[PDB]
Amino acid sequence: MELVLKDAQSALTVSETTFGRDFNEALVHQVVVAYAAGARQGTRAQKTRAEVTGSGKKPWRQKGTGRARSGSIKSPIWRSGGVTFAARPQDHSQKVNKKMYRGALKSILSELVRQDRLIVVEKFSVEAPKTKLLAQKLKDMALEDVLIITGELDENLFLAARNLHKVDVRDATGIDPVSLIAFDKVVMTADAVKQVEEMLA
Amino acid sequence: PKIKTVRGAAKRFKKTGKGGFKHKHANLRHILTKKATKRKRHLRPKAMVSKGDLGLVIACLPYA
Amino acid sequence: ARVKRGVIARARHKKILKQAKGYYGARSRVYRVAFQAVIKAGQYAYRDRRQRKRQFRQLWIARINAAARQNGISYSKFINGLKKASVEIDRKILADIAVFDKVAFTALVEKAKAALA
Amino acid sequence: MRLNTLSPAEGSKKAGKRLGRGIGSGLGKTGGRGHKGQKSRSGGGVRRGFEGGQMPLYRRLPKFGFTSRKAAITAEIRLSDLAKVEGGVVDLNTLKAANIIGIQIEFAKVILAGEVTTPVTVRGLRVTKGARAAIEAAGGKIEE
RNA sequence: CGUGACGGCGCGAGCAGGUGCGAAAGCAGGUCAUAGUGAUCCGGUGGUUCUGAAUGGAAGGGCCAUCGCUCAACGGAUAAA
RNA sequence: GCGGCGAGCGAACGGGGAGCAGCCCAGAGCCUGAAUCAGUGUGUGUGUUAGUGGAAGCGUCUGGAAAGGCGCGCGAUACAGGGUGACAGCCCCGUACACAAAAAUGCACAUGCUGUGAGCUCGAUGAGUAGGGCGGGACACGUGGUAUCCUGUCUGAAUAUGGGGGGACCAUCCUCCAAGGCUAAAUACUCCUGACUGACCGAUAGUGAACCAGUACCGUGAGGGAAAGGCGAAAAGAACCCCGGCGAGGGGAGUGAAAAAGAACCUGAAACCGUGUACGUACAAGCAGUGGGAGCACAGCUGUGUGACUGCGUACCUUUUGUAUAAUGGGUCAGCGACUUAUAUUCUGUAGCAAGGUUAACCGAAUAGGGGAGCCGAAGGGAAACCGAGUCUUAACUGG
Ligand SMILES: [K+]
Ligand SMILES: [K+]
Ligand SMILES: [K+]
Ligand SMILES: [K+]
Ligand SMILES: [K+]
Ligand SMILES: [K+]
Ligand SMILES: [K+]
Ligand SMILES: [K+]
Ligand SMILES: [K+]
Ligand SMILES: [K+]
Ligand SMILES: [K+]
Ligand SMILES: [K+]
Ligand SMILES: [K+]
Ligand SMILES: [K+]
Ligand SMILES: [K+]
Ligand SMILES: [K+]
Ligand SMILES: [K+]
Ligand SMILES: [K+]
Ligand SMILES: [K+]
Ligand SMILES: [Mg+2]
Ligand SMILES: [Mg+2]
Ligand SMILES: [Mg+2]
Ligand SMILES: [Mg+2]
Ligand SMILES: [Mg+2]
Ligand SMILES: [Mg+2]
Ligand SMILES: [Mg+2]
Ligand SMILES: [Mg+2]
Ligand SMILES: [Mg+2]
Ligand SMILES: [Mg+2]
Ligand SMILES: [Mg+2]
Ligand SMILES: [Mg+2]
Ligand SMILES: [Mg+2]
Ligand SMILES: [Mg+2]
Ligand SMILES: [Mg+2]
Ligand SMILES: [Mg+2]
Ligand SMILES: [Mg+2]
Ligand SMILES: [Mg+2]
Ligand SMILES: [Mg+2]
Ligand SMILES: [Mg+2]
Ligand SMILES: [Mg+2]
Ligand SMILES: [Mg+2]
Ligand SMILES: [Mg+2]
Ligand SMILES: [Mg+2]
Ligand SMILES: [Mg+2]
Ligand SMILES: [Mg+2]
Ligand SMILES: [Mg+2]
Ligand SMILES: [Mg+2]
Ligand SMILES: [Mg+2]
Ligand SMILES: [Mg+2]
Ligand SMILES: [Mg+2]
Ligand SMILES: [Mg+2]
Ligand SMILES: [Mg+2]
Ligand SMILES: [Mg+2]
Ligand SMILES: [Mg+2]
Ligand SMILES: [Mg+2]
Ligand SMILES: [Mg+2]
Ligand SMILES: [Mg+2]
Ligand SMILES: [Mg+2]
Ligand SMILES: [Mg+2]
Ligand SMILES: [Mg+2]
Ligand SMILES: [Mg+2]
Ligand SMILES: [Mg+2]
Ligand SMILES: [Mg+2]
Ligand SMILES: [Mg+2]
Ligand SMILES: [Mg+2]
Ligand SMILES: [Mg+2]
Ligand SMILES: [Mg+2]
Ligand SMILES: [Mg+2]
Ligand SMILES: [Mg+2]
Ligand SMILES: [Mg+2]
Ligand SMILES: [Mg+2]
Repeated sequence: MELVLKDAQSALTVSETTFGRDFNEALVHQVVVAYAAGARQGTRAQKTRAEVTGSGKKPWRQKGTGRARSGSIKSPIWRSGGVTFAARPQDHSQKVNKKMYRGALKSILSELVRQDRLIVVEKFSVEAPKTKLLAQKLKDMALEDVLIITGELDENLFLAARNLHKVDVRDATGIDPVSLIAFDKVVMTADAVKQVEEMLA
Repeated sequence: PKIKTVRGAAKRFKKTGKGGFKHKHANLRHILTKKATKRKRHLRPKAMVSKGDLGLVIACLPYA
Repeated sequence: ARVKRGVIARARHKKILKQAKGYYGARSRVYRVAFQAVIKAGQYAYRDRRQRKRQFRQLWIARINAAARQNGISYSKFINGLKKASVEIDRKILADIAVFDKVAFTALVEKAKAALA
Repeated sequence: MRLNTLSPAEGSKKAGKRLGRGIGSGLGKTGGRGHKGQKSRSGGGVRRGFEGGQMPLYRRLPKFGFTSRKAAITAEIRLSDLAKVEGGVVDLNTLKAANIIGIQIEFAKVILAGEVTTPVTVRGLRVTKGARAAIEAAGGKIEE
């Protein structure tokens, strides 16, 4: 399989199993959903009837008063009472099998190629850490909302992209499934392509 | 937490190849003189747990 | 994710109370009572779609009887005569003619009498 | 392929039962518990093996047997495991190094299960009659 | 094969070994049949090509035979009301 | 394994990780002040306790007001966040980034001063103790065949040619050296301080307490314990006039985008209570509706309102063999109020891989990658030794 470079006007040979496989939507959906579950903090609580502040005194005697029977001022039936099934902090993360994570990545990258959203370049860099330079470079290549995957994290490039909210810059080892789907285009350097190929076997 | 085995059940049932359970017959501990040899001989080999009882045994033996 | 019930609860109660307009007292004002009244009105309406077909046939038959006896024949003999004459007009139409076209109804009675003779 | 165009496989996400939410749901009021009795109560139900008070099955039957400590340190080896060791000599140590038997196994027996197609030397293990035939027929040998 | 929710209980030709009676064909795995009974646990006694916590033994355990309950509220809550 | 062998209780060996560190007295001689820690001064760094600078926007439309629409520009290592008369990268405060300490103080070095002793040699090697009898307790281990540990009571060794342990006990072998002591790190927690975050709450929720709340109030006392948030962008919080008791309250005027935003103040639901209009209703018997239906009013034959007269018709929930039941529960409205969460296990669906599948802690800056310690599966039979596509039974199976 040949990926056509855009800045050098050549070709690059990649594995068909990484970049030319079918889209497994059911597999990609599970991995994307697990990624968002992994981002949850899960920090909350309410108070059960045991934790509401108050005394254990029976509000009134069992029989004779003509009122419904009461046992605790903290009953969840009562205003100011406990929460019946009060929440505790939770860990929402899911397990993803190693082979399912990698399988989903290969499905996503292959679909990016079919939809013409993967752009391979020989080099992508800026001379100075200036946002204005990267904005001009992206305007020249008709890009606006783009994920940029480099082999080595150029320090000038990373700084130049910080204040551009539609633009992200990563190294090949830091790609994630949600980012590959979320950006309009994905720009990879030839060097990053090899690293991703080797990473996904 | 982990389910706890009913330890008394583990001492009386063993799981067989297709997933049933073998057990030892009752009535062969004592009061043996008045029992016929034929009756005692047929109580010596192990037997399988019947269909109605499998649900009770499986509940007691989650790690069998 | 706490969910407050007010907006949805208000819409449900209002939907029932709107169906209870015209009812007496708490039946048009108070949700607990209006709900029971709306259900009972629905039960009656189901029952009375069936009753309506009975009551109207009963009315048509009574009017055919009166018009037939004005022409000298009972309802039961009139219906038998029409059936022997192969006339398939139904009671809704026979009752309509009995009121609005007494001359045509007389002609039907004569047809029934001839088939019986 | 966007974050708002991905769908799960059909049949993979069945909705959970929600008891006690009205007539139309089919689980309103009693929530599938029936009427009254111990099993309808919060926290209700009898323990495992309870039969109502009749001597239960796991107590009217007798205990039998004993548990052998030697069985816990004995293992069985398949013929298909013989090619998995490193070096063509199969013994207790090389089986442990290849993760075929546990670290505390002291006795192992090779049985006729699967196939061996390469010559191997088995040393210090017991071998069944059928496995010895298959090993030697494949060009190997057994050393006591 | 019968009969039981189950635990169980019952009837059984025939096979191996060894036996009694009969000249022999044969009959005999108690009694004309259907009541005469008590699960499990815990232990006792004898046997045993099983086990034996470094090793050889041993103790203890297993297996086979057998013993101890008007647990009679007789499927037997406790050793003890 | 323990266990009225019931309910239940529940290891270790061994393996993978985090972290890692060893020393002294029971004593003399030599050699000496040598290691090492503690203290106290002094330096150098590095924090903490105030702070400094910090980019870039105008025109026009709607509007009470522009940050919004439309047009054309500009900054960005700064598009974190907050404010400003509606939603602001460029109005304001910040933010990225770059700097700052007279004085006090933390830390890590360095270097003084004080104490401490380092090394070699030769010795020494913790007695009312170990062990035992009796009674208890602790060990996963309930006295059991019960090792081991602690000791209230009564006793009582050997002491290196010696002693402890290896789960009753003995022999053999192996291993260790009690009856003196010190020791960082990996571990536990948060009254308190700073920063940041949330598929956490948003005034009956969230702290009991968003508000002068552990208050008011209750109790002899210990103690118990509330309710109660929102005018507007800005008070511009209504000069003056009128009725009234120099009232309360109101009507004007004025402010304001708005005063049914006027302080009993955003929105302003429902129960409940009124005024006005249309139709019905004083000869008529009951769950009050429903089916039929005249007349009247209204708006454009129809739509809306009303409903004379007439067929049928004993609420709901619960509990029950069965309820109009004179059985239960509800005065009404609004708000809240009940199958959850964690872990283990089995079955179904679905996805991955497949005779294999998958990692845990942990490492890692990493939702990657590493980590296969393990767990499940590909073999069973037998109480077990053991045998193994067979095995058990039995002296042996025609067998089972
Ligand atoms: K409440
Ligand atoms: K960015
Ligand atoms: K059910
Ligand atoms: K041992
Ligand atoms: K009884
Ligand atoms: K702003
Ligand atoms: K003991
Ligand atoms: K309180
Ligand atoms: K409160
Ligand atoms: K207003
Ligand atoms: K009001
Ligand atoms: K009526
Ligand atoms: K009720
Ligand atoms: K009742
Ligand atoms: K009753
Ligand atoms: K009553
Ligand atoms: K499950
Ligand atoms: K599955
Ligand atoms: K067989
Ligand atoms: Mg009390
Ligand atoms: Mg609360
Ligand atoms: Mg991983
Ligand atoms: Mg016995
Ligand atoms: Mg909310
Ligand atoms: Mg409702
Ligand atoms: Mg009302
Ligand atoms: Mg109303
Ligand atoms: Mg149902
Ligand atoms: Mg029931
Ligand atoms: Mg009920
Ligand atoms: Mg019942
Ligand atoms: Mg309860
Ligand atoms: Mg392993
Ligand atoms: Mg006789
Ligand atoms: Mg007899
Ligand atoms: Mg006992
Ligand atoms: Mg024995
Ligand atoms: Mg031994
Ligand atoms: Mg009984
Ligand atoms: Mg500035
Ligand atoms: Mg503008
Ligand atoms: Mg506004
Ligand atoms: Mg010593
Ligand atoms: Mg000792
Ligand atoms: Mg002692
Ligand atoms: Mg002792
Ligand atoms: Mg003692
Ligand atoms: Mg002593
Ligand atoms: Mg010992
Ligand atoms: Mg031993
Ligand atoms: Mg509150
Ligand atoms: Mg509110
Ligand atoms: Mg007081
Ligand atoms: Mg005034
Ligand atoms: Mg407002
Ligand atoms: Mg208001
Ligand atoms: Mg109102
Ligand atoms: Mg009269
Ligand atoms: Mg009248
Ligand atoms: Mg009346
Ligand atoms: Mg009636
Ligand atoms: Mg009754
Ligand atoms: Mg009735
Ligand atoms: Mg009654
Ligand atoms: Mg009544
Ligand atoms: Mg009633
Ligand atoms: Mg009730
Ligand atoms: Mg009652
Ligand atoms: Mg009652
Ligand atoms: Mg009542
Ligand atoms: Mg096996």
